[PDB]
Amino acid sequence: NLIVPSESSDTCSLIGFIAAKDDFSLRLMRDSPDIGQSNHLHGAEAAYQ
Amino acid sequence: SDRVLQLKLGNSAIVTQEAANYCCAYGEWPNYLPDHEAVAIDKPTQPETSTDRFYTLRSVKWESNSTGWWWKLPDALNNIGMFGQNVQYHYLYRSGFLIHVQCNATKFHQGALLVVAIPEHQRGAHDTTTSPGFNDIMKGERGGTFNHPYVLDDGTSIACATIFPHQWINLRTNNSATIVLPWMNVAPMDFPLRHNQWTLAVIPVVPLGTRTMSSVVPITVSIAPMCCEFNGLRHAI
Amino acid sequence: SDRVLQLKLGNSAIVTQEAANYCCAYGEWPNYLPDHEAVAIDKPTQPETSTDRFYTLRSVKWESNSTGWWWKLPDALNNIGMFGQNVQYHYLYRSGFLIHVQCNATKFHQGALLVVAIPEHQRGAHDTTTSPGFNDIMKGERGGTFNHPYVLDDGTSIACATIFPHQWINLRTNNSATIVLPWMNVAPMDFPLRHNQWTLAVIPVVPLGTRTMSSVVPITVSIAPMCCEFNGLRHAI
Amino acid sequence: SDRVLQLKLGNSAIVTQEAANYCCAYGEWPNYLPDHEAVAIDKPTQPETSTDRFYTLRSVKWESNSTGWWWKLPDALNNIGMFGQNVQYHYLYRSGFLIHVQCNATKFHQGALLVVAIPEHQRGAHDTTTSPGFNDIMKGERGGTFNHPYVLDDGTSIACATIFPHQWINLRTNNSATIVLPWMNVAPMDFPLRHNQWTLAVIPVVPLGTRTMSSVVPITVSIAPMCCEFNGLRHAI
Amino acid sequence: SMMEINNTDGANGMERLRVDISVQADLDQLLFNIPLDIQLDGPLRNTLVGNISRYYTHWSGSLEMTFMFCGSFMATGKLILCYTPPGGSCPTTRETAML
Amino acid sequence: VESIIKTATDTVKSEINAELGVVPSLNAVETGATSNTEPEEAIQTRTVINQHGVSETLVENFLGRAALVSKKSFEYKNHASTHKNFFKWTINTKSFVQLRRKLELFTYLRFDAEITILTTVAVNYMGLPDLTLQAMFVPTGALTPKEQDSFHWQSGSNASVFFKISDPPARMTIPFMCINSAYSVFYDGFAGFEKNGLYGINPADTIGNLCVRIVNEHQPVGFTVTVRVYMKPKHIKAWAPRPPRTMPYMSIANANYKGRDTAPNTLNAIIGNRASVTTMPHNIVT
Amino acid sequence: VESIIKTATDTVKSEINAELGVVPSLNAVETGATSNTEPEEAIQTRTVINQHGVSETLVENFLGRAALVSKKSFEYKNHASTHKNFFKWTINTKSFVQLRRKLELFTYLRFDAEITILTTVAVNYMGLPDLTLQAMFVPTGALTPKEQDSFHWQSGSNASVFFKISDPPARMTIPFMCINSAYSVFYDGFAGFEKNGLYGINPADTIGNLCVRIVNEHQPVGFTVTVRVYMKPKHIKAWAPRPPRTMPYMSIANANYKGRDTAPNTLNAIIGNRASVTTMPHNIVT
Amino acid sequence: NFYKDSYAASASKQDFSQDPSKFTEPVVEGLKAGAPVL
Amino acid sequence: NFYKDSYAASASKQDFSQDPSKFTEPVVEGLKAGAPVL
Ligand SMILES: CC(=O)N[C@@H]1[C@@H](O)[C@H](O[C@@H]2O[C@H](CO[C@]3(C(=O)O)C[C@H](O)[C@@H](NC(C)=O)[C@H]([C@H](O)[C@H](O)CO)O3)[C@H](O)[C@H](O)[C@H]2O)[C@@H](CO)O[C@H]1O
Ligand SMILES: CC(=O)N[C@@H]1[C@@H](O)[C@H](O[C@@H]2O[C@H](CO[C@]3(C(=O)O)C[C@H](O)[C@@H](NC(C)=O)[C@H]([C@H](O)[C@H](O)CO)O3)[C@H](O)[C@H](O)[C@H]2O)[C@@H](CO)O[C@H]1O
Repeated sequence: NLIVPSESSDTCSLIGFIAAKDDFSLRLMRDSPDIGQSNHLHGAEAAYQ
Repeated sequence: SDRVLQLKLGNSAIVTQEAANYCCAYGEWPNYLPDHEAVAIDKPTQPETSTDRFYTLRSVKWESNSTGWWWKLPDALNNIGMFGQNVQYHYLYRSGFLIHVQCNATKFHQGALLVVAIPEHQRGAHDTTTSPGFNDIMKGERGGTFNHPYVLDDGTSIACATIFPHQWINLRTNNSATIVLPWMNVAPMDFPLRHNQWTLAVIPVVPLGTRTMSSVVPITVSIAPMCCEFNGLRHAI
Repeated sequence: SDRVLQLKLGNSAIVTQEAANYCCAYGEWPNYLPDHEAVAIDKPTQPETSTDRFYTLRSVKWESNSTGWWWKLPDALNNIGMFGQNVQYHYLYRSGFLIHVQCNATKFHQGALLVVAIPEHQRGAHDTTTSPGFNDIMKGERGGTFNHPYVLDDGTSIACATIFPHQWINLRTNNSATIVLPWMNVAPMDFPLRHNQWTLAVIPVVPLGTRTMSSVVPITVSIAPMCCEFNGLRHAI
Repeated sequence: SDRVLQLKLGNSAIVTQEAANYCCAYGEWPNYLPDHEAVAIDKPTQPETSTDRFYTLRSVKWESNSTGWWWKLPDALNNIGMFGQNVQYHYLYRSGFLIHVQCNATKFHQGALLVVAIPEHQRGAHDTTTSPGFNDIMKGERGGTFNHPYVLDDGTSIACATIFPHQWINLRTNNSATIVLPWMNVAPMDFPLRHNQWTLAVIPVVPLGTRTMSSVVPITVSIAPMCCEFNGLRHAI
Repeated sequence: SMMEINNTDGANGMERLRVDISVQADLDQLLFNIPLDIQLDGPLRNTLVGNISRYYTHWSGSLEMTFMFCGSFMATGKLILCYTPPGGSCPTTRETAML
Repeated sequence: VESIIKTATDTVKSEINAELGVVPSLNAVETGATSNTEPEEAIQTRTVINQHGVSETLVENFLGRAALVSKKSFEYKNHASTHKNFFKWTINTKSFVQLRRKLELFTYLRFDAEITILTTVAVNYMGLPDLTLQAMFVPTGALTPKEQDSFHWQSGSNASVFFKISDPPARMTIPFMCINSAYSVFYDGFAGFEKNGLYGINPADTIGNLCVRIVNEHQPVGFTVTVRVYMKPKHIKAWAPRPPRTMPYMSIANANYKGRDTAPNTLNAIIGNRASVTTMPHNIVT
Repeated sequence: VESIIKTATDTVKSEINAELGVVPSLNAVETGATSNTEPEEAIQTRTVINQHGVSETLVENFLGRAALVSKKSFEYKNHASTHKNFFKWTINTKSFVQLRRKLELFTYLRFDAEITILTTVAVNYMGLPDLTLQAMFVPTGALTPKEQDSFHWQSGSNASVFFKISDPPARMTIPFMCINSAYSVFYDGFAGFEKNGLYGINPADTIGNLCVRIVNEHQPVGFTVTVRVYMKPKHIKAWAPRPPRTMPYMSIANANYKGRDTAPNTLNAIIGNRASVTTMPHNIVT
Repeated sequence: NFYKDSYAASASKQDFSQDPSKFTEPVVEGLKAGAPVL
Repeated sequence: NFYKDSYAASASKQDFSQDPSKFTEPVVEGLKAGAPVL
């Protein structure tokens, strides 16, 4: 159990991290689903003016 | 240096940053049954990682008036994981055990637990001539509690219990106890469902106390069988 | 000389005095997974005798109008003995199989059974576009029966099924068939509960017949996993 | 051993008894511009001790609702001591930086600060297409604060900010962070008043908390330029 | 890099990057779980390994999760972190996860 | 520390550990170093000779793809009474998000750029004309044509490429041309000596202007002509990786952000929500 | 047992046989082995130096042929008010029976796949437009375009091939890309951890999605455009041959069968009937 | 093959190795010519 | 490359050198396996 004295906060935080080890391998490149656009970005058309 | 420790067996690992060295019962270490000591002639199965790994039992709460707890081996694990399956499907078993008892608190808490591994701890009943019954002895994963820890529930004494392999968990000093147990028996193997080689006893000789914020202080037991071997295969009991 | 045979694995043994040599699928023999082909990095458990032994399934009755029977592996054994326990407690498994089909009768009986081990026997359903369901495929220890053995229940043909590892049990000649199966898959190991590497099919191409006293003529299947390895230990599914 | 540290440059020195080793950005160390990488042909001035020394900036207060702070280099020091004078009198400058962030509290306090050195930290503005202005970027010795630390005020994320040279100040563990920064740019030297090579960011990922006596908990930044070189001498801007 | 484990309604910004644990009244308490597909949206998606991996379709290799306790020095405790290979439903009790 | 890696690392078998003073699974995130705990130290492993290649993640391959950087449609007709049969494009790699996000995974980049130009036409039916186009490279802020037929198109020194719609897409390589040793993908500074300049825009990182015209005089009818430009970096060197973009892009001139209206990728929550930290999404219900 | 065979085996002359204990023509089918009786042992043979080659039956050649795997016709026009100038195809080798039956003669197959794309057009007459098409490879269940002009076509990382109808068919090779050591032509299992998944469909064996669009904006009139995709496996390795398909195929998702209405290839009779087992079809009537 | 990836190469029609016995005679004990099989 | 300018050449996909430690372990004092970090 988490055990703390009266003057310590009785609710504490954990920060979790993750990473790949060097036995990792990735294959078959594809476009990332994490970014996309519906219209021209602001200023894009001004590059033609 | 002798206060930090990592134990790794199979797919399990445990670390402690507040240990007190660790005990090897009678200065021995677990090992597989040699040919010159073997009796059962069938080829044994040695599961290795599926059974020689840490099994954590349900925790218990250390209270101001607690008398102590006990867990018998292999009974406590006879129904847990692949160790439990091998035990149920085989007439004979053999193994050592790596015991790790855990209990942390606060630098404002005090208390001392005797953590002792008792070989052949034959319990006695109090104030009656009737011998203890099956249900008084076989508690399984839950374990039991001491009625009269002062005499180890067997008419002897906890005072001299230090003659058995042990460590202590003195809150101001450490937060865990570790004991390595070799196979302990008069026979090379045994029937796991009717005989317990060792009994893990955790007894608060000095009660839990503090004047700071009151919190539930648990005691947790993790046990890893070592060098497991099973013979006499059949159906599950 | 090639008509008598004894198979011994673990605590099990089988003899036949009317065999027909025996088949080693694709001329191979089971073996443990070598380091240069391994993928899962955890240390595997190799139970040996507790799993690499003969498991006899419930028999079936060979009748004058029978269409044939099938058993998928490892499904048929996923709930039997210690092999079943290891399968349930581990995400990954790997093994070969020693198959022995048994069927005796009388020198006045006639009949011929095709005993074939089919790799990846993906069943098809009859007269519908709907794919076979989970319960149509996973029969377990009981196995299933052929609806249209003529096309191996997959739109192909039993006539050309001899392209797969097989033997026959022709009553006037032999009373048993034996086939040794190596690990057969595109991966070094697999999840045992959702994929069957092999399908044992026993089909009466020539029906059972006689003019002597009528008796129940059973067909029995005994299967011994070989070189079992399990990885990815966790709780039982 | 790796918890105590003394940094000494010029007439300045700093010690910490609760460090966590220290970071050398990208495993590099500051150095003077070699002849084979030089562009400006005038003989540079290398002030050494008058500029390569620790400059302590005004402290900031870590509050329960703080979002984080940042200081851009060399902007933060462009008006401090002899480093500031050389910067104002020369068109070109070059240097590395030794960063030491300080924050102590109590064994009853909790909190975690990410201390990261970001190369080319180009800020973005929130909810507008208008680019950040000169005064939004050049804060000098006072530094600025994060509006949305969650996305590093640039539409990315603090979660992945660990890809940059960094350390953490986790109150129960250490009371200071140290990062050594080499010259980081695509050119051998640069005009110090319009471009900032690095941005020091200190962000409380885990807020300051305690139940003991409340006190003002400051965060202090001390920065020492390293291997300073200046070219293009003229009047002060 | 930081996993967004507390990806829940009510958790805003950086609150989503930390998991709070409290002093418990009961034993063997489940504190949190984490879905593991680094190729799908969840706590692992916006990480260095997650972001780069999503520019690909196939992956192989071991992953490592490191947790830093950020309570006060006077706070103590023991936690058990378990990885359960696929096959069944996510464990909800320590006795099961511990296997 | 540096070495040649052609495959993922192998795994060595490991035994039981019970050593005092040795705790490989414990680390100190505060140091800034990533955990060095090896699988062999966390669990018992077997030996594995790993043959998995690592070449598809080489930076050269990761960024080595022809990505769309410009798309412009205009009317080809008699403009007697808007892009009058030609247009000018200030080259930039910030208009299309897929290429932009990948380049922004790095702080500095050095590379040569292979440019491919694809042209398509549509009648505003009697067939599609096989027009000849001219793409002239005009340096930074340099003099660009103002008419489809101005003298500027004589291209005495500027490089010009003439191509037909019926030919394969035009292609040529622009060398790494930065005045510095590498392009600045991000620039925490102001491009001028005064205080009113643009923030985050280092002129040194603008490859230049691309002026494209239809060489043919207008036809009796009008057509819509679309020109697509693709860029593929090669001979790449990259430095200092960065946190990936999460918030949608707003402008090509800055990193301004707003976030989606609702998660995922909202300013308040990057990852989509689940009911609680003990709720397992996609839990297997067997 | 293994050896190099480049021609059919020769025949050796044989003499009269009358040996006790030697019966080469007798065998035991029950063993599962095929008869080993040689011609020389069954009859008196002469010597024959056989020079017949065996290369046309090499697996590489048997499967090494570009076979049609996809054929899609759609309307190219203004879809203001169905495949709107583009389509998406989940790659599979089960739609056209000739290729399917051959691949299904094997259990496992490892091969690289040469893809050839053929395009034809027809007016719905004033001539045929030489359109530019884009074929983008989008991985398994990955994000596909929803409009002829969506941003997805910018193809920042996905491989895209742009080709004209007037050019020879487009062509490229997709490597053996299975996550396993070989593709599973047949799969006796379920692709998911739950029980409701699809049977016989291992996702690992789906090469991916092929998204094809006409790049040109629509013309004033409509056209019918048909795209045909051909696949040729090469660098082939094959394992465990299987019984050939006899019943007509019913679905691309399974091996379901029904059979023809009447023989041949009816569920009840694969071979066509003859009057009796003593009736010789095509008997020579001299 | 002028391409950098070996899988792009033309076909490989030169593997004349064969072992029919894995299909024709997968019996553990070899069958001798002329001798009774059983 | 038949062009006279080297920058016109095809891609260079042969640089397999790596040094993850500049990102994973940029600490001045190396961390030994098993030993307490602090
Ligand atoms: C398509 C499918 O198989 N299932 C759909 C559910 O996933 C979907 O529920 C939402 O799914 C979201 C997925 O997260 C991403 C993703 O595609 O991986 C995260 C990306 O970074 C994000 N990209 C951008 C540029 O914002 C992307 C994008 O927002 C969506 O594709 C647009 O819809 O989403 C996420 O987990 C959500 O929190 C979750 O609710 C349901 C919704 O009804 O539909 C299923 O078909
Ligand atoms: C074409 C010719 O020279 N003679 C014709 C006769 O052969 C035909 O009588 C029928 O012939 C059938 C032939 O068997 C196959 C074949 O073509 O070899 C067997 C194939 O597997 C089958 N294919 C499929 C996909 O089902 C194929 C097919 O059914 C037919 O081509 C379709 O008509 O037939 C078979 O032996 C029949 O049993 C037999 O009656 C007569 C019929 O009038 O016409 C002759 O011209």
